[PDB]
Amino acid sequence: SSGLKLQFALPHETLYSGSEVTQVNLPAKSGRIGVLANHVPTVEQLLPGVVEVMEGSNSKKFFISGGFATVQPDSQLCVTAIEAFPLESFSQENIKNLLAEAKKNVSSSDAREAAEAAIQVEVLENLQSVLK
Amino acid sequence: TNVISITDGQIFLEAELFYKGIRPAINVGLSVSRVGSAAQVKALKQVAGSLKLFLAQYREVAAFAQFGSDLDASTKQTLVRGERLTQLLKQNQYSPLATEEQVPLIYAGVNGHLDGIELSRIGEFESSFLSYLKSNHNELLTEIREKGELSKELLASLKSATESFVATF
Amino acid sequence: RQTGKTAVALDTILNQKRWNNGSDESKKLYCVYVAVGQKRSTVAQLVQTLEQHDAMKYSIIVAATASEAAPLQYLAPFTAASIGEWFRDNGKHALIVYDDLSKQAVAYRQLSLLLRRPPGREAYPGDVFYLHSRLLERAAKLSEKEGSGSLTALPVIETQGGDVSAYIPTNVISITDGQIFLEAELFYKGIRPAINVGLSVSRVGSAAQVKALKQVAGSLKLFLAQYREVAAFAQFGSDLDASTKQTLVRGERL
Amino acid sequence: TNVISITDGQIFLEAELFYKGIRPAINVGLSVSRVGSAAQVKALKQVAGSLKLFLAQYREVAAFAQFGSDLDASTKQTLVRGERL
Amino acid sequence: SAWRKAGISYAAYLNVAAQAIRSSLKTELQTASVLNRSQTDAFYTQYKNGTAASEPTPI
Amino acid sequence: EVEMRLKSIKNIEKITKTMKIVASTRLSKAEKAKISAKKMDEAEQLFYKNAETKNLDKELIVAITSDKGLCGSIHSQLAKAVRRHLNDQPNADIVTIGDKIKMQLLRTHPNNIKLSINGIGKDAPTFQESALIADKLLSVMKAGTYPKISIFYNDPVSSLSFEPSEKPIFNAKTIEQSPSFGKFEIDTDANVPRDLFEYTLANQMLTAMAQGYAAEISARRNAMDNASKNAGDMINRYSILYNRTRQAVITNELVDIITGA
Amino acid sequence: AVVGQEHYDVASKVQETLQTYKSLQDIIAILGMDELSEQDKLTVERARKIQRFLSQPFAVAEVFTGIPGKLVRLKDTVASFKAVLEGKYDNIPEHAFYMVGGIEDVVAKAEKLAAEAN
Amino acid sequence: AVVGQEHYDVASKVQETLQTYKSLQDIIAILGMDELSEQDKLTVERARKIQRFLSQPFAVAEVFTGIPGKLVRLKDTVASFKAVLEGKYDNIPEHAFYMVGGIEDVVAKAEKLAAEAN
Amino acid sequence: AVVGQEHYDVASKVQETLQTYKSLQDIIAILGMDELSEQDKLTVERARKIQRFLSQPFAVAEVFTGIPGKLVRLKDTVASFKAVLEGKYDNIPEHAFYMVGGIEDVVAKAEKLAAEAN
Ligand SMILES: Nc1ncnc2c1ncn2[C@@H]1O[C@H](COP(=O)(O)OP(=O)(O)OP(=O)(O)O)[C@@H](O)[C@H]1O
Ligand SMILES: [Mg+2]
Repeated sequence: SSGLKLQFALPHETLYSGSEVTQVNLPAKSGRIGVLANHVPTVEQLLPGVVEVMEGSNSKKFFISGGFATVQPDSQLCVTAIEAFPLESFSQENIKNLLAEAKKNVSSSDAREAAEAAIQVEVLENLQSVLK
Repeated sequence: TNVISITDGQIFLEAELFYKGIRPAINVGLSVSRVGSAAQVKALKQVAGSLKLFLAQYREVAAFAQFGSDLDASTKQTLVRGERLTQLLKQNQYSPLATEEQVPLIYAGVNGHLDGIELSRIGEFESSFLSYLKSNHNELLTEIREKGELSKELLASLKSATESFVATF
Repeated sequence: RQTGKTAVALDTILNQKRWNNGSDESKKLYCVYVAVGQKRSTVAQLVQTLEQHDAMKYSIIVAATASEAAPLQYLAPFTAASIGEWFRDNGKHALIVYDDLSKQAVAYRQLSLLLRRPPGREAYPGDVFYLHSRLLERAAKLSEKEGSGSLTALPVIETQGGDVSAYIPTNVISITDGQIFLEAELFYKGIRPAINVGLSVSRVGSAAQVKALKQVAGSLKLFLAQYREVAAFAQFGSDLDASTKQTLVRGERL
Repeated sequence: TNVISITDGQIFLEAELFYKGIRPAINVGLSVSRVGSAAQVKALKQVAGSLKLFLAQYREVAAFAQFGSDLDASTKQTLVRGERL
Repeated sequence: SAWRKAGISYAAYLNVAAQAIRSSLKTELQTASVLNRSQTDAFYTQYKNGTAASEPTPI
Repeated sequence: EVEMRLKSIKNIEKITKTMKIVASTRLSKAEKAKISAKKMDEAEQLFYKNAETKNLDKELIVAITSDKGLCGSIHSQLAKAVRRHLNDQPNADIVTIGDKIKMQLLRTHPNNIKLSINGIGKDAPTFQESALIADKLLSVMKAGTYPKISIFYNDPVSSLSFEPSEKPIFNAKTIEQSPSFGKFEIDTDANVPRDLFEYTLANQMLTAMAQGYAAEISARRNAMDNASKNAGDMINRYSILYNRTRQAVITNELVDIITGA
Repeated sequence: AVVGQEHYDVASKVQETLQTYKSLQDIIAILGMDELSEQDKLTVERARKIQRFLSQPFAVAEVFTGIPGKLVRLKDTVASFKAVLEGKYDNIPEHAFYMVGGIEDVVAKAEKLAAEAN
Repeated sequence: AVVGQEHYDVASKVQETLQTYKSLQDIIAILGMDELSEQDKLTVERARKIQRFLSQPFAVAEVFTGIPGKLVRLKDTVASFKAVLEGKYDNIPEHAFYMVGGIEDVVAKAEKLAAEAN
Repeated sequence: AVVGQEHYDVASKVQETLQTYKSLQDIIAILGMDELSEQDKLTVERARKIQRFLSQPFAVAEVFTGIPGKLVRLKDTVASFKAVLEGKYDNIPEHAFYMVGGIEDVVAKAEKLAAEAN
């Protein structure tokens, strides 16, 4: 298709529903891949990272909370997301650090809970990287 | 109660019916005649054999239709028939129709010809069909008012007139 | 019954003391209470309370209790009206509390039936509407040429089972210039003055009202009306947008 | 009203319970006797224990039919007991 | 980290990451929607048709 | 004696009007919440059409109903669907959500039922609850080994009509057997099939529960409107009866007192 | 003793089925049948079928019905009512019990209704 | 001015609670008790407990009740009903308030009910 | 037959428009103006204009506020109401019909509103 269309959606409200995009960053389990036109169909897991939506207007960025980056052979990029990082208002250093310090105490509570706590600390550090 | 018990039947006129727009406002379910059935002109007997039944099921089934869904489509057929029948029976004040220009309307309404025509054009259909019949098929109404009933060939002629006008309508 | 009907009148009598102990006669409001068919001990407690608040000096009590003959109970309102008319025609202002008029109508029923007069609706005499009209129309606001006197009448009619459609209630409500509806369920919910504002009305309206009360009362009555309208949305989450909850809060605090 | 005020109790019978299957059709809610323990065989009394207080049991079983909907196992037990009785 | 064996499933890992973003979201972003997302009052009973009734386990 | 019953019918009419108003508000909220969930559904279901799979993949079946069952034929349609699919395959499980379908599922084979969770649909669809439910379906009931994963829920096709509909979930053991699976450059490091299966289960179950919530609220609104008009008719008839009764009784005392003379 | 034990039981059960409908009328009228229990639904639909089946054409009022009058013997009607009470005929539409005689007439009417009407 | 301010307050509060309970009787009965707010419910259970707490044994009612009569003094009643009003005794089931004397008898009845309930 | 065909027509259209507007008032109060279709919005706005235009200054209310009462003839009334009905006066605001008699007065009030606006 002409360029690439992005179906970036969030359960509270969809962000994009096929908007034309000049380039998409997709931080994944392996690594970020730039898809902008045609490309090949792909299925991939979106690791929490900055899914920056580069466009002719501006290269606005979004840190994802997780999702799947999948591609269809008709130049379709279905990116399902949960919580985004609107511009830079999402940035809040103090409460992020407070959660990281207060809950790393329970990072060794109980197998599943401990692992989820460690993962949440890791994604908080990802946000800290996005905090800049 | 006592004046009904002394009479030979009653014709009930309902106020909310009058308010809606049904002008005769006659409650078919309540209104009844005890001995007029034997006296009714046989032509109306033939054409209007099942109008009472039709209005009946249109009554109870409509009382069942409290929602705008698919129902059963046989119930929907009954509603789409009963609406045309009810709108057919309206008249105006000081405009008494005679039997010869009455019977064909009942025949059209009982043969299902009315189903295609929209509700807003039902009275339009009445007037136009009357003009059409008195224009070309004058012999039909002349015979139904002279002889007093409908023969099988007369029924066929009336049917043919109905489909002839319905296609043009 | 047991709604607080006499309490409103008594509070009025006490409130009049602020000016009854002054000097300006145009502000003094003399009070006369009418006891029709009431228990004598009730009258005793009543008068005791009047002296306790030092309202006895400007108050007159005519007492036709249940023990006296029915004709006396029939005449007590008229003699009280004449007593008030004395003040009214002498240029002063007087307040008259007819209290129980249903018992007076019952007494007239007894009189008429015992005199073989033709009965009527629930055996009431004919000229009871005429009777109450004569009694109530005597209260008036005299013009300046006659002395600018005044008589304000506060009849108290008790209704059985809330039936305001009963014959005597229908007669008296037609006579009077506005009504004060008192309900028992309102009394039970905690609203101690049980005046049902949605039903109570005043024909004179705000014309005979303090100007500040006039300024502050239109918003009050509008808010009460809105609160009654939105009262149904209270027994649940009751969000139904900010408007409904704001009206609920305002009306309930009012 | 006069006869209910003149007698030493009453035995209410209504057609609704009669058509419900109850052949005696005794409305135990209203059917009351001004004499209880007195004028009663002792075998149908405190020795049987509950024959002092089935009146309360049949009042409560009617008192939780649908408005007093079954909450826990006690309610289900009382329901079964009452309907069996 | 490890969310399959050490954790429970990808669903739990993703939910914890979403709760991370929501709870660590800035003050002006906090609204009724994020409160509803944080709000959870489910009770897992796991009807004992044969056995193993969870008895309203909290979410 | 008629007056108290007339007052009760007045109160019923007021209750029905208030309930239909709050049902309209809840319908608006549910629709604006469900649009995004429907977007999530389609964005992956139309992609799953590319890799059709649609194969045979003892069975785990989920049912979606609301906790509140005041009205509507929602639970009746869910019950007929579950009974039909249960008699078709008696070995399938009867996993449910909510409570109303649970109480409805006592007199029809109450042993294949495994999971029971209530208190779900009363305020909003939400996402955390769906994620927790999917996670403990995977961890405890090992949903990946069950061939067909059918989810019972009502489609809000119209603003007033609804019917049950089905959305199957391909197992991780068979999403890798898709005929179009080759065109995706998968990596064995990220174990994409099972993660895809779990994410798929979560998304479709969330969308199904949101749609069921919306349909149930719409049906409740319609039922409250119907009860409103029925109460109005009852009010009219009993007002007529009360007026006749009061006139008749007052005639009675007047004629009695006339005969007294 | 007089009419027979079977007839007494049949009449009693018919009375119960019809009286449950009247008892639940108030709930049905305002809320609807969907707010009832499964047993209540079964009883109310059986009651509707019964009370529609009590109707019978008359040989005098055929002009007001259009159906020739019919007569049913006691042994036939008690058996038909007991058969309906047992639940042998619950898939039959309720309309099939209107202006009929024995249960065989109900079966025939249901056959016609499913044939051309539906 | 006679019974004391506290007694008047307790009486007014219990009366308004019974008022609120009987005002909601329609909602509870025909619609259902599950569609109420938390405060509405809590008031409902409190008022039910109070109304069955108003029942007292009568010395001349042994022929009917079979329970020995109880005479509860004024301040005892006032304190017990104040405690019930505040909410100190909300955990006790309603049946322990039925046919009893003071709140001490209510506590004894609740404990004994737990006893034979095992 | 009495008031004339045109008078009956305009009166019937006015009353049915008011009835439809009243029926839509509920959902207007709930959401507002968006939920209505283009013809629904047109009918609602036209009926609001008609409701405002029903008002007429009173010659006995001259001393009351300020407004010159007008003896609007019935022919002028029917002409004005049918002119508003036809739908050529939608751009005139609703308040230009309030406290206004003949339709030329509506036009004049709209002109003075425009003059005091810009
Ligand atoms: N403002 C008030 N504050 C407190 N109690 C009040 C108030 N008004 C009325 N009551 C009480 O309400 C009850 C009935 O009121 P009250 O006897 O004063 O008037 P009433 O309705 O005219 O009486 P009745 O019908 O018995 O003649 C009494 O117990 C009284 O104490
Ligand atoms: Mg008093």
